Amino acid sequence: MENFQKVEKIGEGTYGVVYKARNKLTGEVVALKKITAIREISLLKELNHPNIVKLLDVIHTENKLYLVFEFLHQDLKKFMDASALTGIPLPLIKSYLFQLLQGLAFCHSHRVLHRDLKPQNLLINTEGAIKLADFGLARAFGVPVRTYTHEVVTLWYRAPEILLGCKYYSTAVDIWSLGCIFAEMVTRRALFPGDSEIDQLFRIFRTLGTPDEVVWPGVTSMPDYKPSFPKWARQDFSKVVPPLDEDGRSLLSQMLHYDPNKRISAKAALAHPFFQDVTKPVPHLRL
Ligand SMILES: Fc1ccccc1-c1cn2ccnc2c(NCc2cccnc2)n1
Repeated sequence: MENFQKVEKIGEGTYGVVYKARNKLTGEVVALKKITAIREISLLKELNHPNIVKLLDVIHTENKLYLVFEFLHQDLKKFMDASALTGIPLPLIKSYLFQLLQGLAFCHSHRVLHRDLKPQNLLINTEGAIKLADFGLARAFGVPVRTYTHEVVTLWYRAPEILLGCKYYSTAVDIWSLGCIFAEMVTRRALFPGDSEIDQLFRIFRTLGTPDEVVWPGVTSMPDYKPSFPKWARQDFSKVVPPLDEDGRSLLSQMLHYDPNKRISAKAALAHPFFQDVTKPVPHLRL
């Protein structure tokens, strides 16, 4: 750590504080996150891709763990809050979604899941790029109910299989989270802002219909499934994400399929017609 000068506190992450810091040597500006785990994290150093925030180094000393990351200037949560009045233009939403799917496709091809995607871990730059932060940390350290600062870990983007107690969820969980984020960028409101596990599940059910054996073979056997769940009818996506076009609604619908085995993969999503006219606009960032 004596190699880094702290510039400012960025925030409190899931596992520890995150600081903007300067390498007293290279003068490089980085993000420093103050946190079997060592081996898992160490593997992440080679999982490099333009849409994945680079893990520069791991420092383990005095039994304390610091992760040194590539620094980006803003996160998607802040960008969305800042774009509230007018919304993020569709072409930028499309570019972001396309880039995030590329990041997922890459990680998923290596059998590495993120597991806790949310706007706070999607970082953006002035060039129009967006990158996934904290990839792989959930498997390395787990996902707590509350952060080290006691802040509640959001449930809003959690896939239904996780909520229903699946022990061995798949890469499909990240596709669900990203679909939730896609909807939120379009409508300027979180899709399923649950404030407890059952509220999160019931919010999903009220919009997508209570899952049954027809749409999700095996659902009724899942550990936390209860036959006493209320049976709500599915809503049309035209009501859920106006004014998204049919291509976007079609893709969203596939990213939010209940059955994880049938939910679209990141690779398949990249080929969806919605991306026919994708471009890479520059966001307006006031740093
Ligand atoms: F530059 C980075 C590299 C790796 C992780 C986060 C950042 C990073 C850099 N940032 C610069 C401005 N805002 C952020 C930001 N916000 C997300 C956030 C909020 C609270 C706690 N943790 C993250 N994260």
